[PDB]
Amino acid sequence: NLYDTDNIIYSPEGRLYQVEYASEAIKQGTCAVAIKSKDYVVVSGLKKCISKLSFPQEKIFKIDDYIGISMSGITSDAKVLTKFMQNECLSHKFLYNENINIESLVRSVADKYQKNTQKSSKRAFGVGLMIAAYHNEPCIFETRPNGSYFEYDALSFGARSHASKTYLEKNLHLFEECSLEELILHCLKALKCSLSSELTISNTALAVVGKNHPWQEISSLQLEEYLSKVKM
Amino acid sequence: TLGPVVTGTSVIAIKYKHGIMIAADRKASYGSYAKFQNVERIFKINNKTVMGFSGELADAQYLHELLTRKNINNLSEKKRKEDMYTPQHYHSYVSRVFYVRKNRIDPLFNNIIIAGINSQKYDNNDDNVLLYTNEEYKEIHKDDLYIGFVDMHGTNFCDDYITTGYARYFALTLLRDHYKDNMTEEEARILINECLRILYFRDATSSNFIQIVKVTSKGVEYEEPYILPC
Amino acid sequence: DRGVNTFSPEGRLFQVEYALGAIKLGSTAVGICVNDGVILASERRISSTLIEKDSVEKLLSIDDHIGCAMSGLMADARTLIDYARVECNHYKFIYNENINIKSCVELISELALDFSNLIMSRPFGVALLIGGVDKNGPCLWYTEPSGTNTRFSAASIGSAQEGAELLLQENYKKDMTFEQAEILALTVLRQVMEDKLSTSNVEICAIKKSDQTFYKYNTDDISRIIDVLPS
Amino acid sequence: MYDRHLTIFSPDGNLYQIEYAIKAVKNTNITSVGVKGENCAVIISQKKMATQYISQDKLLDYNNITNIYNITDEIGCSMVGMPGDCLSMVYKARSEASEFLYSNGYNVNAETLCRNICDKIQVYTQHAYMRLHACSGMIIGIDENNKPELFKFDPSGFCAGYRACVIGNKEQESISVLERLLEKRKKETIDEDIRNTTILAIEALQTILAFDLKASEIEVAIVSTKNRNFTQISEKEIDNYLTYIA
Amino acid sequence: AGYDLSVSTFSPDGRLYQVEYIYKSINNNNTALCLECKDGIICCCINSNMDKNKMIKKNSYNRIYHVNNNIIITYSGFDGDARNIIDRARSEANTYYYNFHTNIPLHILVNRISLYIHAYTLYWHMRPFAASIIISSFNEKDKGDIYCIEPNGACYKYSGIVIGKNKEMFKTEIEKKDYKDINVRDAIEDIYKFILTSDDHMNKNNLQNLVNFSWICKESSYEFQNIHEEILTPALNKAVEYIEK
Amino acid sequence: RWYPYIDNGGTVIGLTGKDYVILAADTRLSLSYSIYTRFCPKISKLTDKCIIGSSGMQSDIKTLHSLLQKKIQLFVLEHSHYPDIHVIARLLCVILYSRRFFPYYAFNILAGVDENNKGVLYNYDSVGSYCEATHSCVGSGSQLILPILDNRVEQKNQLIKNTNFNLGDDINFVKDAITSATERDIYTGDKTLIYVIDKMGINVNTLDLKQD
Amino acid sequence: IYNYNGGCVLGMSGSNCVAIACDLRLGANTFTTVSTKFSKIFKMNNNVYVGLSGLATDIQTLYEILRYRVNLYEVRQDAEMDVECFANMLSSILYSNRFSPYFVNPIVVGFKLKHYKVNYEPYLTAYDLIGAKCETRDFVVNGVTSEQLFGMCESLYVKDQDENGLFETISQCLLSALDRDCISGWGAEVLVLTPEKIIKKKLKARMD
Amino acid sequence: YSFSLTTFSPTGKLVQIEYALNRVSSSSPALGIRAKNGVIIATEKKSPNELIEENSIFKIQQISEHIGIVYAGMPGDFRVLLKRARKEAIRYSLQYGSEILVKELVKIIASIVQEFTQTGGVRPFGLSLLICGVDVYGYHLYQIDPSGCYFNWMATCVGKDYQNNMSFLEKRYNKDIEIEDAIHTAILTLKESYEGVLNEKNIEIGVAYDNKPFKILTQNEIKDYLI
Amino acid sequence: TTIIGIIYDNGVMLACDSRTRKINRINENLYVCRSGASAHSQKIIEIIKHYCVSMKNENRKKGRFHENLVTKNKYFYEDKFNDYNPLVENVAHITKKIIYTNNNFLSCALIFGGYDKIKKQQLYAVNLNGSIIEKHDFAVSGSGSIYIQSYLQDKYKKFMTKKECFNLILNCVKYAMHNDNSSGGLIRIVNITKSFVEEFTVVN
Repeated sequence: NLYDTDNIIYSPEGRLYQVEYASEAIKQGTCAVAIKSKDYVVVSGLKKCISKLSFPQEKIFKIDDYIGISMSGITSDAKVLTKFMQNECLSHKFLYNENINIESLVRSVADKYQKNTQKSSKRAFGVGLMIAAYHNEPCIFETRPNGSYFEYDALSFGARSHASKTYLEKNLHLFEECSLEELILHCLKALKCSLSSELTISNTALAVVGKNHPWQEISSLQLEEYLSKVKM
Repeated sequence: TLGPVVTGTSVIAIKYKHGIMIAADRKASYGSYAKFQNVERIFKINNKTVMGFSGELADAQYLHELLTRKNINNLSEKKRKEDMYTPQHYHSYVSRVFYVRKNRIDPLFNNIIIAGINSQKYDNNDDNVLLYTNEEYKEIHKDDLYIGFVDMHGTNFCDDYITTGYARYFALTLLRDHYKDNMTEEEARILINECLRILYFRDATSSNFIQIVKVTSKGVEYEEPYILPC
Repeated sequence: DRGVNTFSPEGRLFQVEYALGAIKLGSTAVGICVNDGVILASERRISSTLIEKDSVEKLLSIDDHIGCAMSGLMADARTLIDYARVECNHYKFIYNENINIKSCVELISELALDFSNLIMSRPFGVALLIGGVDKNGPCLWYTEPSGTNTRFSAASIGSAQEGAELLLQENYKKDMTFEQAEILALTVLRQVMEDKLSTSNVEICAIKKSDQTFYKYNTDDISRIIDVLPS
Repeated sequence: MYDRHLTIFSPDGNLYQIEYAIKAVKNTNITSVGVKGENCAVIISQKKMATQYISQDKLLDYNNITNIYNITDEIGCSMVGMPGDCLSMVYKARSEASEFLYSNGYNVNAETLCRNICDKIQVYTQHAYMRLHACSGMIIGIDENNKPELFKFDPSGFCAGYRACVIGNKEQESISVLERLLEKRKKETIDEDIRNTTILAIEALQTILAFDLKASEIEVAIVSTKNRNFTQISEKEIDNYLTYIA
Repeated sequence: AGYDLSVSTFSPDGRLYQVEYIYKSINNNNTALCLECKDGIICCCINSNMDKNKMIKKNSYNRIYHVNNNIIITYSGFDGDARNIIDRARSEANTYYYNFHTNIPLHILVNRISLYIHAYTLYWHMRPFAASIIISSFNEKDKGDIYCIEPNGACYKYSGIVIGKNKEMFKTEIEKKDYKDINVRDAIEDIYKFILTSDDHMNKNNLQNLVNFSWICKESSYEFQNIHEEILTPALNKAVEYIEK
Repeated sequence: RWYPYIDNGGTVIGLTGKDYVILAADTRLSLSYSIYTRFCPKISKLTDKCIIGSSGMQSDIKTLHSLLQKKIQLFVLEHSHYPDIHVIARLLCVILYSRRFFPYYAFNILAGVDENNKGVLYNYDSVGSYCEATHSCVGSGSQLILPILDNRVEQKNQLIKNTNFNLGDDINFVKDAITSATERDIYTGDKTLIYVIDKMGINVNTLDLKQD
Repeated sequence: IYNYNGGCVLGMSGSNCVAIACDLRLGANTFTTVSTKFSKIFKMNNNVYVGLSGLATDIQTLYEILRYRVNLYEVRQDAEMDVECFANMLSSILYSNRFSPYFVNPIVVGFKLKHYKVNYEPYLTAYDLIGAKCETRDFVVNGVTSEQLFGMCESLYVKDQDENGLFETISQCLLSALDRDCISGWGAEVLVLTPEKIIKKKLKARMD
Repeated sequence: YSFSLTTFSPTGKLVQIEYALNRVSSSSPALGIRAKNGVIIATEKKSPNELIEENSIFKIQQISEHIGIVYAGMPGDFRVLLKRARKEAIRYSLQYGSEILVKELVKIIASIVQEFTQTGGVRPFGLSLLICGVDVYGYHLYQIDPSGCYFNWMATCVGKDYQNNMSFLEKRYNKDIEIEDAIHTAILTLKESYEGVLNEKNIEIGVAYDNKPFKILTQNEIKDYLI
Repeated sequence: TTIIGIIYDNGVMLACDSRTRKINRINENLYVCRSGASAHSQKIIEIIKHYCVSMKNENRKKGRFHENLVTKNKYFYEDKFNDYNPLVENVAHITKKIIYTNNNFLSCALIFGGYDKIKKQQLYAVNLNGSIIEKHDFAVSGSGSIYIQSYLQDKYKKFMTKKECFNLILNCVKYAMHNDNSSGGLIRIVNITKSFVEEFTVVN
């Protein structure tokens, strides 16, 4: 009512309204979905297209070899976070000649979330990141506008995420111990459930990373083949 | 920071089967006085890594606090054994520190060796770590082992045997003559004793009261110091 | 009543949305991108006749190979353009090659959100239609105060931007010739003016694929385009 | 509007934040009495938790609770108020005493330390972004002339000397008690007068509070010329003193 | 009446409402219990609110951290504010060892952490920390030393404490018997039974993928150790078997 | 009173062709009159069609190469295309001149193949000056090999002349040159890595030299 | 460094009469002069005078710094400033650049007022290049030609003296001192302040 | 974040400074008299309970050998002002090697009070200093206010009922008054102002006897004067 | 300057010369003997006494617990059981840090002596630069200690009595005074034990 003027004021219930509004900005963002099996973490997302003359926006981004993210929320904040993570991994590989520990990077970005939530005259980021990597194990992490992070078998962000989450928990048991092709297929079923109005090569993004498989977006021909397999 | 005052002599590090072997004389000379004849010159950062020392003692002590507390920070943000930092990590860290101090012109009058095991598929010591207080040896491939070097100027490399100080002329010659691969513990200790005997007989700053440390599947083993047979 | 960086209950920033309100008024401009190059134009909203009309220019050049078209608060726009050309020449110094247009718009969007501490004091209130040519190919880009930048085959900004987008949607087609693009741009621009189209009443720029160089059309080229313009 | 939210003068010339902090100190309902004689100075306080949402639970080491701290070997203090504010205040006192020893080479006087803490409290009052420290307290010590000294300060920054004083609720009613016992005393060995002062302090706290004062629930400390150091007295010895009073 | 909008403002009754709101937020967050025993201390955290999230891995979310591998530190509240306070505790321990070449005493560490938390409740611009922290250790000579720092900036020593949701019924079960004479290994039965009893959100299946554990006792040579499943699952099965009967 | 500069010593040889570039370097590290190790490659791969070699202080060349690889990887991340060799050359020029007053003890050679399938070769000093060439050498042996490359490639002070050159003859010439340097210079080395770049990627071989 | 722009100053006391004098040379490269008007004496207050000897740029810079401080003091206090206060402030200014100092060896000459009528007490003092004050109560000399002036004054000083005899004494002392220094001379000026008046006179010196 | 809490209202009037004068008017009074051969500062302290000792609290202080001061308002404000005034006198003596003039000290403290009125994130000082001293230019007596403005007096009173005390002191005062008569008028003025009964330890006096150090009278001398 | 420190049974001793009070009392259970430059040593002695008072205040727990001429002084410890007295390892290591960070200027060899509950009698030798070594047998510093290095090595025993260490350290400093030229004056000796410290000087 009057405890949402600033980000430094706890309500009588004891809630930061500004951080909740940043989470609301994440929830109104475009869709995304990630899945992992035993040796592969697949990421996909619906690229926003505001007009037929407009081209699809970039949804999936690459941070480092064997690490990548997906986006849902304010895009400039995602730009800042991407530059920070890219600089952190490249600096680590500079000074130490080894790949960075992924959860240390997740703690670093969560600290950057925290210091902006905490002090006044600054805002929390209106974005959540869907971090996927292979640091000797497939892994899926999450970030929120409050300083916080959790690890998932599968995840979805914004838009009609309820349909995707229902499909994922309906089929979570079969994700482990299946090949990469069926994994990509299941990720496409989850995104098609989020559509509710058709999936095409242009309007969807897809990325794969795993053991002996650096981060590489799927080509147009392979993505068209998988889309035709989903249609059949 | 301005010049050496209290100086250690030299160290030798060699890799063999079941781990690596590093040796050093326990003495720090105040020029031509030999004030201290019982000094711990080989340090430990964690299991599967050690730090050598031949030079000014204050700089080695400062680097010992830095390295061991970097290991403390590693443990404080650890969840699995693979998250433990390798000898390559610490060797690169010391190389960057020496390079930065060179650029600032405030060097460390030391010649460091970092060596250990850069693999975790051989023992389960790091899953539940024991800093304060503390079977059969498992043979270790030489590729999984690592020995490194750091110069005053930050120069660095890796090899199957690394020595510092005056041992870079005597002991390096003996190793290049005689060092084989996958020698047992007895042959390695014989070679180290021969090199240190040659150093004791032709180096004032060295001595016979030797410390010997091993880094194997069981972990870092500070054996009893021994006077050389001569 | 509230600070600059205060979220709304719906998760939108108030200052950003008010800046989106500011770009809704301004001089109309149209952009078209084709295989042979890119085209930009503006309605050239002339003031009273005592103005020279040379100083009042809407189509500036970030670099040799980049154009632009402004909308909204224009002094803020010139500040963004100045920072953009400074950073592009910084790239030209640090790297021999010419800067890609995507990186330029990313830097412009990075400056636009500088008011959020994460120095400036408020959003810039500017929408830009940047266009250029590089090794990847000819393209044009859209910028707005919220920082999101989207890449287009044809677009428009300013006051009559909605009707311009509708006519571009109806008329634009792929695999187009550059002359077809010029006459299309002038037809859309003429339909969305208030005043009759003429030579001084419009300005055009283009960056050819072969030349890879900014080139603002003069009065003769504009009159030549108008004479072959259908009606 | 907003005349009393910050450290600002209200239309009547009353910084209302001062009395709000003072009554916040009173709401902790921990009493602390001090008193001095000749060559001794005794300070007493209760071994309880302050009044707030958390209550004293069974798995709470009651010995660890204490409202008496110390700044230096020769100087002690008893802070009453919010816990964090009292801890910050003793840390600031430790800082001023230790830099006084560094700069001037000799141990600080309790009067000077009281003035310095009063000046920091003035700095908190003068500025708006400084919240007031809701922590009043006593300081005791012995000066270079080998005589005792007792000083008090409030959140107003008003440092003043004393020979008997009380912090907490019923202070105005409690002033009569200290005056009565001091007049009774006015109507001695180096050790006997220590005993007289200690029974006077415990009797004063008994009369002010009006219940038995179990020795586990209180805490007593003293500086004298026999020792000159701030040593807090054990529970059994306090029990012996209480039985003497009974 | 406007006195609860800023932490720097005292109420007319002399009371900071802005810290009370933080206390109410902490009380509604996930609960944590930390008590001592003969062999050592065992300390637990019950992540009841994440029962809805079914896609989280088994026991990945762990709120129990440590400093120097001989001091448990945990919390009940905001994750980020807590983690900032953990990193500050690591920094103070680092400064102490660089200065002195000795591990920091715990009773000093809690004091410094309380001053750090207290230092943010006296500026309008700084947001006070929304996290109640428990620090504890154990050694054979001096026995366990459990403390708890709060948003107010108050540190008190405890022989056992619970904070967060359901804390009144948890303590109502902890004073049911004296745990100073009960061993660390067989207290896991009691804790499992108490979390089943007090909390009205957990069942048999939630018990092995939401709740965390660790101890610092003689069996780990008085150093930190997250508990292995072969010790948890016997006592978990016996506890749910007792509750079913 | 500490001089932060030591010549570890070495040599890097470079030679070009119509659609290829050959770069060769030692694999010895050393001090003034003593050798540390018999295997220390100075060539660092930067891109798919570019490499960099150096000579001088080992730490400086390692830091410079890893820093340049950091800048290249950040460039690919920000701009979504690999940088050309001229771009890398200008970037290395700016990096070197940033430390003008405490310069890197690193004499660099930058080899690769342009987008038009042309083998380029840039040669550097300590401070940052650079110029394209068809042949260059740096390090301790630079004065030895550079006249030989001038005789072979430019082939001035000759009348009959012969420009018919191919990849195998150029490689064999580089092997002859590095062997002559190893005979005629003490810091040169004992094993050398002949990097060869072509339109069809990169290949690397190794050769064994004298151990003295 | 003081050979470059060699100079000398002098000041004596008497019976309700005080004198100050200086040479008018400005040097360059030691052994070639460029001016014969550079007065080292600067009036600063109705009954305070200051004689600055050393490097010319430091002389001028110190004059403007002291004039700033002085005129500030009379404007704020709205009253005439004392000799002792000016001397202490001068010593503080010279000490404030203890490292990298002003290469100038100044003096202070004036009257001390003792109100009750009023009595004018003579006051004289001298300084090093840092502010090593030393009250003297008689003749005060400072500069490269200081030794010659010290030699002259003791032979020629007659304790308290009339202002005419004081002018003869200080003039002969300065002229005999400057004749024996090659890098100091080229005319002179003699200021003889009294409470009633001040007499400023220039001497027919060996200016050549 | 630094902004002026003190600001001009409609018609100005500096409402915070007015509230500071309201604080001064309610605080315990102080006064001072300038005589032919001396100056006095005197003030009554509240009738103390037996636990207070007057040898700890002091409303009369000395800044230098010849300069005294008394206030009426908040004590911590007076403490910090007194300490900084001591620093000002010390730096002036370090520069010019003499005891500080009364006028220069009054100007500097007035400028500091104005700086605290003008500076953001602060409030004015809630007191009114009354500085007295002796120097080369005779005797002086000055009065600082929360506004940061100084007034030169020959006899003045501050605090509760200050208008009536001013009128009474105007009734009984002469320019050529002796120092003892000035002390007697101070005693009678504060006696009329208190509306009660006085004695030693209830009043405090400071005085500068001619060109001599500033002196604070003990309770014995005040008891001698009261008889 | 001669400086000698010897560990004997249930205690520790220190010694110096009086030529230019070299032993300085940081705390009751903690004494330090200074060698090298006077000004450098006195500055770091002021700073280390400041740090000792800081940690001694800081490590205090909350509540109640534990329910020729040989002119000599004795000072019994106020703190029994070493409840809040700082540890000599801590004070020696911060001293090492202070000398190391300012080793470009600071040139002073300090030897520390005190009793701790954790590790009993101890003897730490802070050298030129930031080098610290714990000596279990004996410690030496100063010019005059150079000549008695073999004498101390010969006549030292593992578990010496108070009188044995008294006579040995006294003859040690006397021989150093006799040989070395820049050492003289009355000898000062300090014996630090579990429960007391006694200061006694020798004028011979």
